[PDB]
Parts: sequence; C-alpha cells; structure tokens
Amino acid sequence: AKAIKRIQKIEVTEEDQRKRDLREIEDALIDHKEAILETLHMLGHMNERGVLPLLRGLFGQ
Amino acid sequence: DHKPYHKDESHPFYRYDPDQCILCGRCVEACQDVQVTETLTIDWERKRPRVIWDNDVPINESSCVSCGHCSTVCPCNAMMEKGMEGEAGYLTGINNETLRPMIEITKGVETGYGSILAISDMESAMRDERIKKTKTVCTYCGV
Ligand code: SF4
Ligand code: SF4
Repeated sequence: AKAIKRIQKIEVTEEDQRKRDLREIEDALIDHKEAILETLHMLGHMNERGVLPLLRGLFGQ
Repeated sequence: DHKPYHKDESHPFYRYDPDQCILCGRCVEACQDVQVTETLTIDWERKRPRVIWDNDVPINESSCVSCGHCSTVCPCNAMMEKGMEGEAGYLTGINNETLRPMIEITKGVETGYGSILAISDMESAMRDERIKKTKTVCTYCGV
C-alpha cells in the first residue's frame, strides 16, 4: 500500500471504439423511432405523388 | 375551339383525339398509300372535318389492321398509342378532372407562348431521366 502515481490506459481498440460510436447513433435512432417512421411514410408519399422523381429529373437533367 | 366529336379509345392500342386533330392527313396518306390498308379517310364535307374510320365507324369495329402507322406519322398527340397516356411526363399522371381546370387557369394567366413553352421544354428535358429508348430488331417475322 505504498505511494504510486503511474496510470495505465485501457486498450480501446479501433473496432471497439467504432462499435461504441455506432451504438450512439443506434440509440438516437431508437429514441426518435416515432419520427423516423413518420418521415419515411411522408417520403414514400412524396415518391407516390411524383414529387421525388420530379426532383430527380430536375437534378439529373 | 373544341371539335364536336368524342375520343375513340375503342382500339386497345391507340386513341384518336379529335380536339387535337389538325387535319394534316399524314395518317390518311399513310394508311392508304404506305400501309395500303385504306381504313383512314377525312370527311371534308362535314362542318368540322375529322379523321374517320371506314364510314365513321368506331376503330374496334372498323377494318383496322392495327399496324400503328397512323400514330407513327401523326405530328401531335391526336393519333397516339395508348401506352403513353398519363405515363410520359411528371405532370401527366394528374387526373383529367383536375388537369383540365389546371389548363384553363394557365391559359387565362399566360402572356405569350414563348415563356410557357420554355417551361414545357424544361419538363421535356427532365423526361430524359426516366424514359429510355433502345434500338431493337423485331422477334416476330423475318422482315
Ligand atoms: S395525323 Fe393525327 S393530327 Fe394529323 S390529321 Fe391525322 S389524326 Fe389529325
Ligand atoms: S394501324 Fe389501323 S389506323 Fe393505323 S394505318 Fe394501320 S389500319 Fe390504318
């Protein structure tokens, strides 16, 4: 039980840190699942009413 | 001025819009001298001359060989293959019940053809995105 000050950092690997950062996005996806599905429905309706293809044609040409 | 005749969708492959017919007779010259079937004629004796089939008989009931020359040689949408109706553009999908007032409102407001025609050319240009034209050789007869 002597006096020590050195610290040894844990090995958070490249893929380990990545999987934590991705889980961060995956959590906010769950937190906003309600709005995500709502937006997807709205977007499906925009394609349904030619709004999306109309814009695609506009930029493509 | 609207022509006092009805559109003939009787044929399963092409239609005839009399209100859009310009009596150019390109279809008539094709059916008689090119296809040489002699179904297509124009009754000039009428108040509003129109493209007739046999003795103004509906296309399905008439002696129509269904070659499709009339639609190939027509310069506008008067003789058109039914496979394009409400399918070619982006604004073409709109139901005629709402598209007809859409047109009347446009005519009332527009100034010159030059401006609105330019807008139409933009939809026409956007059409390249969705429509593809590919050359092929027919897999029917040895012609
Ligand atoms: S080719 Fe078409 S637009 Fe021209 S006269 Fe015949 S039906 Fe009318
Ligand atoms: S498809 Fe019918 S209307 Fe056209 S040229 Fe042939 S017979 Fe005449």
